[PDB]
Amino acid sequence: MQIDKNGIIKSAQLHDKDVGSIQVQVSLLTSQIKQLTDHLLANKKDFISKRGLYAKVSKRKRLLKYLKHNDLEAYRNLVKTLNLRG
Amino acid sequence: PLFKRSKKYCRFCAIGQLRIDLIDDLEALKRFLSPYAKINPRRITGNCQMHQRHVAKALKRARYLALVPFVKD
Amino acid sequence: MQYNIILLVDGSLSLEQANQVNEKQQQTLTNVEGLQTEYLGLKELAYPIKKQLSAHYYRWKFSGDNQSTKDFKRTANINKQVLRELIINLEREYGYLASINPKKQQLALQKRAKYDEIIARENNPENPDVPVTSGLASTQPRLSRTEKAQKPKEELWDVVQK
Amino acid sequence: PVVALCNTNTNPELVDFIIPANNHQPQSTCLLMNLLADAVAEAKAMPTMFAYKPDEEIQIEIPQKKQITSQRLNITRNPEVLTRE
Amino acid sequence: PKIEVKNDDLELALKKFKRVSLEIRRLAQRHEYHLRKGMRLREKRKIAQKKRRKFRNMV
Amino acid sequence: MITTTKPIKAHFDPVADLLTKINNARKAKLMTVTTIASKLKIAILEILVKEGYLANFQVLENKSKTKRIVTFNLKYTQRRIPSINGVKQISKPGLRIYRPFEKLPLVLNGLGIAIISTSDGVMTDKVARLKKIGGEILAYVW
RNA sequence: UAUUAAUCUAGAGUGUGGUAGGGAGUUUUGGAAUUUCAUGUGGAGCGGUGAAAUGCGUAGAUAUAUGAAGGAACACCAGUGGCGAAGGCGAAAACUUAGGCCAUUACUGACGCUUAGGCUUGAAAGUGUGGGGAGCAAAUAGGAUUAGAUACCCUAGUAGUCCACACCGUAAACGAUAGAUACUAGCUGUCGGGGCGAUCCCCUCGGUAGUGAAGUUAACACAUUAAGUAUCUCGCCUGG
Ligand SMILES: [Mg+2]
Ligand SMILES: [Mg+2]
Ligand SMILES: [Mg+2]
Ligand SMILES: [Mg+2]
Ligand SMILES: [Mg+2]
Ligand SMILES: [Mg+2]
Ligand SMILES: [Mg+2]
Ligand SMILES: [Mg+2]
Ligand SMILES: [Mg+2]
Ligand SMILES: [Zn+2]
Repeated sequence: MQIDKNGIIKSAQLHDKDVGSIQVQVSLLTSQIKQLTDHLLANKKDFISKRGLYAKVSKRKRLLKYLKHNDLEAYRNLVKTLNLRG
Repeated sequence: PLFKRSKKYCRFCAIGQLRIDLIDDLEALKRFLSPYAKINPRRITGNCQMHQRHVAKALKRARYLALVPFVKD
Repeated sequence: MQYNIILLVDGSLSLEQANQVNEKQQQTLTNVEGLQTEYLGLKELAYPIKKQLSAHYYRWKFSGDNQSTKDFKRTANINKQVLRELIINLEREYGYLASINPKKQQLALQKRAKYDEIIARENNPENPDVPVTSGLASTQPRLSRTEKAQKPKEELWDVVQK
Repeated sequence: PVVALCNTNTNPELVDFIIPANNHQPQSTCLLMNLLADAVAEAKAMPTMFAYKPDEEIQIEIPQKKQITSQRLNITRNPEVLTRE
Repeated sequence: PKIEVKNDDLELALKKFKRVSLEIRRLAQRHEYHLRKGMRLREKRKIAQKKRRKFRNMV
Repeated sequence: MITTTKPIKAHFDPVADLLTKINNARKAKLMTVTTIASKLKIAILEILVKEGYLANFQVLENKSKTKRIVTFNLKYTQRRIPSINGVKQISKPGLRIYRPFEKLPLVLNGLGIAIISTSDGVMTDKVARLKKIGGEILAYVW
């Protein structure tokens, strides 16, 4: 099973050519995590992937904190759709 | 002392092959191989590091497909 | 993806080993494109593996999903008529992006034919000479470099106060 | 005061009157050295040799012992300082 | 390592076999005692460095 | 219209950035240097050229009016020895130095200059004493 | 400076386009070499050492030829080398996967550095359970040497070295040099991306080395990959 970066960007874009915002970045990051949790659960001895997984987890948290500091309302819209809290 | 020419040239770079396949230049790789079914070093083979690694992987792959010998004896 | 198998079968007889290749083709390869095959045929073997030295050599240039490998690989060993099979996935070989790159091919072609004219050289060798053993410096620098030399992108700046 | 004929590889602080010139050519060297000698000779009141002179009298020859040039080579005579253990 | 004697002379044969055997000998002393990876890596780099420096002043 | 060739980047501290640039240029005998332009750096450099340690300082802007970089040169004498002797920064990030007017420092018994930006932009120590008003102390330059 | 209300891209990220890797895990495969066993030939030593002796051998050893089984590690390539944050990574393949370099008329618009506490990884030895065991070898036995030898030598030799799952979290874990940021001569190599178009070589952007001045050091020495000129943050030192 693999993902498609093109589809996630077209779905998560707020407006065209916005291929480098925070919403598109975090949506792509969450999708790779789902795939990466699967891979690590299967293997359980690959630690470089674990390091990458931890680093990626931390980046979303910092990114979500920033988007909370500025324009908190858009944070609510993105969080209810993506369902990342829990 | 001794004297000779520093001609030491990477063949594939001039011919720009850019790609090595074991069933496209098989007779070429046998030249790089020493008579003792042994991959010759830099001093003898003359290729650059990149093409030497490429020829080395190809030579070992041919030696797995059982196309070339592995040592005399 | 696009894979490349190099199959090995015993040296029994040509048509039946060709026939042997066809079952191995139609059974496995769950999802596949066109399977063009060539016939390197009964070439000598470097060692008596599987108590065999005369083998027919086949190469398959199919393309498909990653699932096309598992069933064929697990059935090859069981089949007593096949000595070896290698699915060399060319997307991981030492150099795959350059062969698809168009301008790279051109410059590669470019490089080979001139070096070859050098090889042809009116009464060239003067002795065995090896492929080269006789290569002069690239004369004066490749002037094309000096002319088509790329100027980087910096910036023009305008004075405001003094 | 010290004057010298620097050849691109000299520290300018040590010299006082630098005179950009060659130093490996047996022709450039001779021409410049006589010119300084010529100043001294004019000051001492004896006739000059090369300074304040026309074309016909300055021509000089190139000494014998490929071709007179000025390339610095012989780099193979500089290996790593003997080491290892 | 088969090399034919050619039956024309003998000396020439021992002149080449001496070379082949010395390179053969080299690996024979290498494979008698097991050394750790750090010590083993050190002797490889040392042999290469010895050969290198020699080739530097011989070229 | 002045052209360049290298990309211009700078360190974050604008007083010591200039100080590092000036000190390194002095030690390396360099003449032309470039850095990003800020109004604080422009103003402190303006009083610097008025107090006489550097010769010229020209700030330029992009064709889009989004970036500005100030490129200054030093005043070397004929024998090629500079006029600046030493620079040292006091109010580094983290520890900000605040001294009242009565405790305004005197640099090298008045030979050097102390740079103080009290309330009307940056201002030299001597004129600050004249106005009997003190404040932020950036760096010592002598 | 701090707070708030906003704008911009140069910091840092994202995408497209080039692109180099022994980066990692899982599953399969292969050849040399050793050991054991099977079958021949053969006929008195082999083995070991400073010299020997335990030891093996007419029950036919060593050797030679073929075959079978099994375990461990992957000559050459292999480097005045590559990758990873470190430990580390070198027979082959498949699947999954991490990061990085170069150019960006694209995008978000300070989203950045450090990090107490916390989490993850972390050589080898060691532990618990179950397999595996060819070779090697702590502990142990014997033969030597020795004034003595519980050691250096030799012959045997268990745990262990291997695999799966659980722990242990220490090393001269070293570049004896925390990370980030800005500036400061040069030369000689080598590697990667890019530009030209014979290689070779030239230029640009990076990685890895050598030499080398100002500068620094108590000296040795460092020296654009700093131990130089400076800033931020963390950890640590205060005689034996
Ligand atoms: Mg045998
Ligand atoms: Mg262990
Ligand atoms: Mg005892
Ligand atoms: Mg023993
Ligand atoms: Mg035990
Ligand atoms: Mg410790
Ligand atoms: Mg280490
Ligand atoms: Mg040094
Ligand atoms: Mg005490
Ligand atoms: Zn090459």
